[PDB]
Amino acid sequence: PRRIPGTTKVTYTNKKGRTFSFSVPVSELTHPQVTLESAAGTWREMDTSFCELGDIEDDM
Amino acid sequence: ASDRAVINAGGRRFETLFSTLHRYPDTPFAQLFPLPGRGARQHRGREFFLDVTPHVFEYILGFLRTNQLNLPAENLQIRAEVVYSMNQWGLLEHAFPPEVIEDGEGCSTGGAVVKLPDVCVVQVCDHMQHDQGVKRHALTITYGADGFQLRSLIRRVRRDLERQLSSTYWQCYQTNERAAFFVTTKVANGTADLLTTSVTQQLVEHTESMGYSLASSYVTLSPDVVHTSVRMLIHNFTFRRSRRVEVEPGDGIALGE
Amino acid sequence: ASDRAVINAGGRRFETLFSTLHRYPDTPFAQLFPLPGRGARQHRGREFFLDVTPHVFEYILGFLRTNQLNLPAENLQIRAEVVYSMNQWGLLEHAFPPEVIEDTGGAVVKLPDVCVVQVCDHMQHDQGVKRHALTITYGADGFQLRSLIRRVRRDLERQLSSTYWQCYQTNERAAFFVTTKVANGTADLLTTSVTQQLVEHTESMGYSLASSYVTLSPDVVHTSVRMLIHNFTFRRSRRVEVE
Repeated sequence: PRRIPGTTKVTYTNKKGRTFSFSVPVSELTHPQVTLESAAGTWREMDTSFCELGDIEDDM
Repeated sequence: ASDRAVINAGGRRFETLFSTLHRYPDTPFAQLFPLPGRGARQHRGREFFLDVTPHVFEYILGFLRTNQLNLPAENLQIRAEVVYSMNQWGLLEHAFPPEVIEDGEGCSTGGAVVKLPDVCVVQVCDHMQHDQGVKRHALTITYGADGFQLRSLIRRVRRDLERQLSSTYWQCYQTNERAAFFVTTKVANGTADLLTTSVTQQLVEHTESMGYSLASSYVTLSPDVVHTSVRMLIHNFTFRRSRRVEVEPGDGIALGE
Repeated sequence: ASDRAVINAGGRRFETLFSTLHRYPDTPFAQLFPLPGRGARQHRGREFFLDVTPHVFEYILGFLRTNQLNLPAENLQIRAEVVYSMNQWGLLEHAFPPEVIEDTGGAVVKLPDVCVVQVCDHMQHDQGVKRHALTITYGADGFQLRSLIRRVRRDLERQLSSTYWQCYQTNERAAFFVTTKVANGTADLLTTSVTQQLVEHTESMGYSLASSYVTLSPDVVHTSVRMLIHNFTFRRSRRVEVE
């Protein structure tokens, strides 16, 4: 298990031109966003080619 | 001595050396008043006056002898004053310096990136039915936003309930990014008090470890709308995110334009 | 040497510049401090006496030096003294300016320092299905209900489709959110997310949550309308300007 660092640094430039770091509390996701109806295409599918059914067009 | 300077900010006297304020000489802070030139005119010390609060200058001058800046979390007013004073003086870029490293980025061990909000409402609702006169619990934990680690929260709930829950079978798993679930078969009265306490204990321990603090809570108990005998005990907690020790994007309004 | 002025308020000595108290000349706070007149009589510095609290005067003088304000929420007696002292000295209208809305142009509104939000959820049941009629109602005018529904809808496109819920605006201070044909588990996702979007939208206006207290219909017989009345109390402690 890899622990989330929690804080992240982003670069912000002022009106004069001085750059510094905004520290943002940021956590990562854990569960996939499957509730969307759109399908990305990248998910691990289940193999079902070994199963024997009544398909006479296929082989045993 | 000639190295010491008597600086009076807001009516309070401070004494410090010349190398303390000139630790960053290129900044507009130490450039706009001549520390070494006034030491040749006045033999004892240089007398300068500032228009800042003395409690705010303690954080800025205390930073210059330490190279460490810690913004106040409990006092939101002084936190707004340190950010504005170090922005107009050009001194905040050396306290929190920018640094980006492409070679240390590791996306293979990380999921998608979301931002934690400043407030967090958590709803803990279990539905208590009567299975042959004995209570059964179907418990649901719901968060208000994404990012909160539910998989690590569930195993903390799961480890505590292996010693305290006496039933036939029970599960605990994650159903959504913001939702978790728990079912039990015919729990007793005294074991249900161990169930409601241990789940609400490990939940608020998980949110304090995330960097939040409890603002308010709420408990209610009411029957279901459709079914009469189905009870609904809802523990609703509200968590306020603690202020970070460094600067935040929420302090951007206090930066000054 | 001559530009600094000594302020003694409540047994505590304060020293600050001349132009900071005269940053706003039209305010009555600058009129009661004759800074060029007191510097002419006493050539060293001006000596003024006030009966205000020293902790309260640090917020008022801190606003004149740094153009920011954060009112303390942990102490209501200190915070109510700061707002009252800035009202009798005429400093609140420059700290909390009136807002400008473009609907026709008419821009005059004063946001309340204490506002209440009443969130009433109507749970009904007819022919095996159940529905929710959530009614969000703000206290006074000046708030932006157009942007809250934008935050409510955008946080709900990922969770559910537009068929099972509808959210629109009925009044300038009242918002409506209906919910039909949802499961038991996903109903807690909607009520917690709207409550999540309700608080941080008020935080984007410059307020702070004081307390929350909810009631619910404790009847065991069948009722045609069950009511979940969530009440919020917000206190204005800052100002938020986007860009």
